[PDB]
Amino acid sequence: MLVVEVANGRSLVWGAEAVQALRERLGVGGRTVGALPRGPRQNSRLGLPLLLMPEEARLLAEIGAVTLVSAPRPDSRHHSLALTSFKRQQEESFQEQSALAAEARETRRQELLEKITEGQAAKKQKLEQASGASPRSALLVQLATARPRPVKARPLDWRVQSKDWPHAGRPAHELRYSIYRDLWERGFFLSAAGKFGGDFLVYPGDPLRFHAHYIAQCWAPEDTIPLQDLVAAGRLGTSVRKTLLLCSPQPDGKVVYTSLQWAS
Amino acid sequence: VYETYESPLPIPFGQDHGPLKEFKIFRAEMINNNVIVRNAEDIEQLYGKGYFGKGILSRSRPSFTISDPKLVAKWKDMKTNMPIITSKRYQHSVEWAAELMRRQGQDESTVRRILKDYTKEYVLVEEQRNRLICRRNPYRIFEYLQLSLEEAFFLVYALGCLSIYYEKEPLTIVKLWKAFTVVQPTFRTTYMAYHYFRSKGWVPKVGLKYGTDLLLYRKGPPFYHASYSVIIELVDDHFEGSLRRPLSWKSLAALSRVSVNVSKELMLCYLIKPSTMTDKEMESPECMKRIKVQEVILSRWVSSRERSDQDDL
Amino acid sequence: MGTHPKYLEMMELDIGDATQVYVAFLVYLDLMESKSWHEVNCVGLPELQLICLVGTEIEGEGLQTVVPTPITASLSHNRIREILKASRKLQGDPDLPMSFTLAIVESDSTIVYYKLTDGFMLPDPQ
Amino acid sequence: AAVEVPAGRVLSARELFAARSRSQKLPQRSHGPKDFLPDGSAAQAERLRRCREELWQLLAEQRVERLGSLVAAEWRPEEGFVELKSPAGKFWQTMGFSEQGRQRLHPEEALYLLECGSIHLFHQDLPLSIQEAYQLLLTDHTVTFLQYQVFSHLKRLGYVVRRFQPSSVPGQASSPAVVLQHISVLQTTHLPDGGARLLEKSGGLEIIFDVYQADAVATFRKNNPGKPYARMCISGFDEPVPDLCSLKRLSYQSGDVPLIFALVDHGDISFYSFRDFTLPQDVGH
Amino acid sequence: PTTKFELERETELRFEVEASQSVQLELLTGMAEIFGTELTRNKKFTFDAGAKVAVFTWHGCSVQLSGRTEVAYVSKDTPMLLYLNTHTALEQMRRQAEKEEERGPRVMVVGPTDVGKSTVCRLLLNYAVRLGRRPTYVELDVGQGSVSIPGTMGALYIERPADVEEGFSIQAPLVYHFGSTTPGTNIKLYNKITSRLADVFNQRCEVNRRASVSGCVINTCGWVKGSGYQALVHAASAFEVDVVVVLDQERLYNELKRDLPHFVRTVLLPKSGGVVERSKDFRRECRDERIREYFYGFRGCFYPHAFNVKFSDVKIYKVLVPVTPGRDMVHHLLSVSTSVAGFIVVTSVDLEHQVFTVLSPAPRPLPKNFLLIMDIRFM
RNA sequence: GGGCUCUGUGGCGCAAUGGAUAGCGCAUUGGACUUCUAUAGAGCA
RNA sequence: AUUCAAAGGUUGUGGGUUCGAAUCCCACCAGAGUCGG
Ligand SMILES: [Mg+2]
Ligand SMILES: [Mg+2]
Ligand SMILES: [Mg+2]
Ligand SMILES: [Mg+2]
Ligand SMILES: [Mg+2]
Ligand SMILES: [Mg+2]
Repeated sequence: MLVVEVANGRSLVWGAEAVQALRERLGVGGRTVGALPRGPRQNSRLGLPLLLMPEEARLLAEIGAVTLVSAPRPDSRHHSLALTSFKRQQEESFQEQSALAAEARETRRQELLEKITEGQAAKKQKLEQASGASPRSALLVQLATARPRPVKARPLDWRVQSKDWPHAGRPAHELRYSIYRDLWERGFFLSAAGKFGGDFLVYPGDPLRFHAHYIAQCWAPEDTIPLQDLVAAGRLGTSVRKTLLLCSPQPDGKVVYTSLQWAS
Repeated sequence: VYETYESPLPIPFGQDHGPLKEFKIFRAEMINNNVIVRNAEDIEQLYGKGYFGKGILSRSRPSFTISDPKLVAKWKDMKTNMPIITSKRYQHSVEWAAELMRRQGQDESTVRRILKDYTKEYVLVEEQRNRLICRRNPYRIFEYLQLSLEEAFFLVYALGCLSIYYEKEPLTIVKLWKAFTVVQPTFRTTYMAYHYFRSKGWVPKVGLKYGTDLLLYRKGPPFYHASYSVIIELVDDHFEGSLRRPLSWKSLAALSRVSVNVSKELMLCYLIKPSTMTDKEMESPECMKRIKVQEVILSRWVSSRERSDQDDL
Repeated sequence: MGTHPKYLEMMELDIGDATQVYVAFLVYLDLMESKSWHEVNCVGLPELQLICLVGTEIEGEGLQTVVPTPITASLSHNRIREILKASRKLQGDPDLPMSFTLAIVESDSTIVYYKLTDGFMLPDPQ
Repeated sequence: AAVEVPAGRVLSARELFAARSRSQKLPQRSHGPKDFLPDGSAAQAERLRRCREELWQLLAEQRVERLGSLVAAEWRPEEGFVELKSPAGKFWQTMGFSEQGRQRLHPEEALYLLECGSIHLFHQDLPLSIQEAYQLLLTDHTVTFLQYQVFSHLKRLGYVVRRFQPSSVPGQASSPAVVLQHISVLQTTHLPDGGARLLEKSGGLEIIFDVYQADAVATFRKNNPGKPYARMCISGFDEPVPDLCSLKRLSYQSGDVPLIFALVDHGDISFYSFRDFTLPQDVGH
Repeated sequence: PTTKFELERETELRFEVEASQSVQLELLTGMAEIFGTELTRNKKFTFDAGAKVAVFTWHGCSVQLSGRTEVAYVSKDTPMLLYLNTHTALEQMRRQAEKEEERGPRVMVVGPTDVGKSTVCRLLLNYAVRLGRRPTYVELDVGQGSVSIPGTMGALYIERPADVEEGFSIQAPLVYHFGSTTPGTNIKLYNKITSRLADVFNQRCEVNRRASVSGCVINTCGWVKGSGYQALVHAASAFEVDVVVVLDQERLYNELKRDLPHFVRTVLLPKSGGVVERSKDFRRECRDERIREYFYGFRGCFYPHAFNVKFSDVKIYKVLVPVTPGRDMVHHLLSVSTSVAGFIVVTSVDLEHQVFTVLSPAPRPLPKNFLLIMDIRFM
């Protein structure tokens, strides 16, 4: 089963199989915020870790797919064996690269040996005609993305406000979690919409291949909506070909929805 | 009602200055919290000059022909004037004319004969062939120019060329201020921004279609298109104060996006009023003379386009 | 024009506003002359104190509902739901999902038309 | 109880060599135009399959560097910085500070250089992965997560990001007499006009970084940098927009350098810029 | 050269002067008329270059001419009696003015260049004062103004008929400022000038019923294209229009009874044969000559003063901004504003002394520091 | 002025290598937008 | 409401090792930091 690391109230995923499981099984996509190991001078594509919203992590803990732990701290009693293990591993992984290095080098030489011999003979025969006319830094090391040692963490309680879960009880979290869970149960894909002036973006499928269909705005069933805001949001939705949704959780448990579109 | 060299008098109707060329005070009536002018001279002067107000039927100007645009090419072969109407629209005007007929007590069998004599200041109905015959006027539909509140106040207060009537008794910019403030509870900030902008030579219009407060045209809708889209706010000179609409970073992102799509600029205006001011000193218009204005322009810094601000051809 | 039959008939409906009645008159004038609708009428909902126009864009199709609102006002999703239920009660047919048209009218008689439905509508596949 | 978190994938020699001979071209995100309606049988399904199998290959990629291209560093948490154990490289022309005879890095510079792969961070004689570094360096004492996000976002485009040390610095009157815009009885203010008495509310938003463009990278003088291109405040997207008093305070603190607001929305960076404006009275026709 | 002309009844003697010449005529036998003024017995009077003399005769006469003449001959092509007809018809108006407590007729001589505006104005004024009347003469043609220097508007109280060569004696002659040769440069000036002098003589005729009864005579511009006709109707409906007479282009008749009130009697006339062509050079030197007959007087009877005027003494407004003193002010004009007291001409400039020397019809001090300078120069 | 360390690759920020094919991003130029707002302009799942 | 393609080179200059140099070595220009005078 999966495990998400909640530090200071933010949820990160550090493995590559947990992201695949999340997206291909539970319909949760997250957001990659790291850097790429092969593209580290660009903002187009990014890599691990994957950042989860608090609502996604709460939903995943509740349906029983992940386990929110608190980020561990080094124990300081497991340090000496750690040191000796690292030293042995470094030494053996260094002195075992030399072997396949030597083999690969002999192979990259015997592949174009004929060219070497031809060039050498040309060199020395033109030298003859002229005569008649006169370790470290090569040892490879890996920079790990996720911690390489098994540790023990203590499970976090998401239904009680704490230090590394400041979310429980806040009203905005309850509202947005109500709407997130309702939309996710209906089979939709979901993302964040800050640049579109809303709360969520709602897709009919994996956002890798589909354009979103809705921009969702979480509202309290008694809060007043300013008209100008409705007009600006409807115009923006018309400009990008997206309906404007209005979601509100009713006291009886069920959420109510309302579409907004420009007419004539 | 003064701030001008011509007639700086609140509500004297006995015009007397002396050395002047020719000023003709305009007229307007306040019907259920809306100022309207019903005279052709008044309409044409207010709209050809500064582009004041909006036509109550058309979109841009009071130019709603009750003729039909599609059938202008129908019989342009003939020599006649503007009125050419299909039959069923005049039939509907006859419906809501028999409305008036029954509402004034005349029974049906005499209504039919009286209007049959009126279907023998007037119109021309049209009708195998389709011909036309002169008819009598079914219902009056004469145009009215509908002026915004800030517009009408800038006209009466800041220029003096307009007089408003509420039950045939003219008003004053003391009780005009009071009435406009009590019907639209946010008249003061909007009129202060309107006064500030139209005093720089710009032309302010309402920005309802975009979600903002105003739009600024360089010299008018027909000459130029709007450049700036303005939102108005009021605060104290220690920056205490409530807000008309609270701005998140989702309202501003949406407003900025929809302004970039329509090639405009998102200006946020602030009106700063002193802390020594009281809610009865700001019950007079002349409080304007001690309030300050501040514009800011909100933009969208794009990270990848501004990493070399020297490259340009 | 204040003597227009529809203005006085709107006065008749015991609603209790000068803003709402004049804005309703303005939207009626915008529909019945500019947009060329047919058979537009005016019904009052005293449950919500709303003067609402019920019309037919072109003769042969179903009825539509238009609630003329000014910009000064503001709504909550609960009142939106109240008006959706009122509209459904009004035009009658429970087949199509509840929906109405909100006509936001400015001070100088500038109108913007939005359409509120109950459920999920797709952006533009019609 | 206590759950035991599994951890890590160790690249073998044969796969370290394979990761050395890596390409440089990124895969295309979507293979052509995205769809609009999910109703389909086998084209959409196979297209999604391929668009996914390419994602699980990118994210399962580890950094592999040589032991000589790597500067060796150490993390001093009590003093609060990173100490290099070797001479720095080309990054030392825009990043770091030399004190007491040794070269040192702030925590966010160290984390960004660990992510790029230019240094090799240690802590208590043991090297740190990127998870452990994220957990150690990104506290509330050193630097927060949003500030590091903005810092790295900018630094991956080419900019010079330094820490902001407060010690851094017509109408119808058809009268042919027009002058008559004397109607102006509404005085215009400015942003720094009265910010030296507003600083008494020294709380709320704060300037965090100075930003120099990428044209300033080849001739940058760390000791005498000059006047920056921008200053940066870093907030969140769910947070209150700054007021007029806070805008005046920040616009007086900054000076005559422009000031930018960076908002992070669940991992997405966006930049806005408030600027005082003076409408041109000129409209003369 | 002595020439004998016999001008029998209903005949026009056409003669005008060669350049730099002298002409001497005297009514030897009988009576004769000069533009409405009956010339006295055997009076030897002189005629200077460029001056036009189309003398029609009522009773015929025997005329002596000693000197050279550009054109000089007898003509039976004469419409001048139609002249009288207009007058004689409007002669009714004359006494009918004081019949029913009404005020007299005022009449326009409207038409383009080369029509005889001032010819009919001549005869109408002279015959007015012949029948005991005392007419108001308003001249507006700033191109060749004779009420003052051209580039101004003027008004004359006709005490007695004009003399043979010089004319009606200027006693309190109304002058007002225009500044330029052509109203095409600024119409607002002509507009408020028309209204100004119209209401001015409104007051004068209501306080001096003399001209109220005796009516008025006007001279307007010869403009027929552009805002000329618009200002023509402006002036007519401002000048209490009674009768308007068109000068031999009936296009004026068509549009003139198309844009006046029905009350206005529009009467057309073909001009006399005595209307001679006068191109640019003519009114050029006749404008400079009107400046000369303002400042130096006919035959040199005006002796003006030539000396300094302080910049600390006078302020000028240029038709609205006062003009900073610059050496562009040489040989322009200056109007002393009270109405207008008089006019003066500039000769030289003093910078560090800050005084410019002027030539003056009256001595120091000038009755006002109110001055308005010219657009045209004369030296 | 002298010593020591580091750096120099496409307009800019940068990869690569026992030492065996000089390519990534931004900017630029072009297309399609099942795009939108209207010859444009704007495009940030 | 996005998505795709093309073009773009004095690898600071010279020399050396090498069959083969952006890559390894030396010298010389240009720049940054530090020690210090
Ligand atoms: Mg290089
Ligand atoms: Mg280069
Ligand atoms: Mg470079
Ligand atoms: Mg190579
Ligand atoms: Mg795009
Ligand atoms: Mg070299």
